Amino acid sequence: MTMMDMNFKYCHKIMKKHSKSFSYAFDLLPEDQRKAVWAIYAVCRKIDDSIDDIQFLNQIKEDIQSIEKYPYEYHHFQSDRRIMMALQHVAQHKNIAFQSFYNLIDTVYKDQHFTMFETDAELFGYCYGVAGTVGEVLTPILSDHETHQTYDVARRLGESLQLINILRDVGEDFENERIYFSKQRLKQYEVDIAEVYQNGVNNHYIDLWEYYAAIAEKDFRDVMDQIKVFSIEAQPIIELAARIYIEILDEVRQANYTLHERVFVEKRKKAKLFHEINSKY
Ligand SMILES: CC(C)=CCC/C(C)=C\CNCCN[C@H]1[C@@H]2C[C@H]3C[C@@H](C2)C[C@@H]1C3
Ligand SMILES: [Mg+2]
Repeated sequence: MTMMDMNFKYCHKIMKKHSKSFSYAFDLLPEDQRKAVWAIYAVCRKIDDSIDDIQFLNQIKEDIQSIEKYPYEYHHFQSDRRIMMALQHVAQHKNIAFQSFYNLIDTVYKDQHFTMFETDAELFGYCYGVAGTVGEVLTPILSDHETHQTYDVARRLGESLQLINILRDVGEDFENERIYFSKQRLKQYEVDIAEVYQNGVNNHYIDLWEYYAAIAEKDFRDVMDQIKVFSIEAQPIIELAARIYIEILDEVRQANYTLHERVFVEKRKKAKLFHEINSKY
């Protein structure tokens, strides 16, 4: 094991720790591609966590800026050195959309003084900053020749996964004093998340939840229809990652939309999905 390997293996640990699903899918990529993904994932995970004040965040940001400006110089990274070395090594061979990390970093900064979304258009803006940006950074890894269509599809996939994540985590987020459903849509469907956390699901809530789930499902179908924008090796894997995340919607439904635990797709169910897709390819 060279030193860079240990850097990547650390990246890998972070990704697996955070997301059993994406790990399960993206570890199936060829070596070169999966290691790039681990590294991009780890950076983004670290940015997601950096607050816990903004000092570590500013350090990650400066690290990323050094890499962009001086891809081939040795840096003394201020933040997490194993992660940034791996990102640097990625950027020496692929085209990183640096503005997409900055967009993510700005969104994390802002989430500091979070106030509920007035409308869905703000909510979908947040899904872009926290996740669409991530799909954009991955685009060169996952496709042979990047065009605007490839970015578009990857950005939609990211935003959709983010919205599914929001749908899974309503109760956990409410505990951490966050609600991501828009005020407009909460008022329209007659829902009060505090009330629902207290007394359980009713029909208004289910209707509201299902309004957003149908958006997530439509976007997912639109992505699957355009899956050819990606490299042949990544196609089945992106289809796996998406199907696994999507299934989360059916898990929520089966737990009657509970606000009191995180539902999950069993590892054994992941393997079933892989089989179904492996055999279409
Ligand atoms: C797999 C494609 C195309 C995009 C990624 C999908 C996606 C960013 C999130 C969905 N699951 C929650 C992850 N939210 C993201 C933010 C917080 C963690 C660190 C960064 C920023 C990456 C993700 C985890
Ligand atoms: Mg966040």
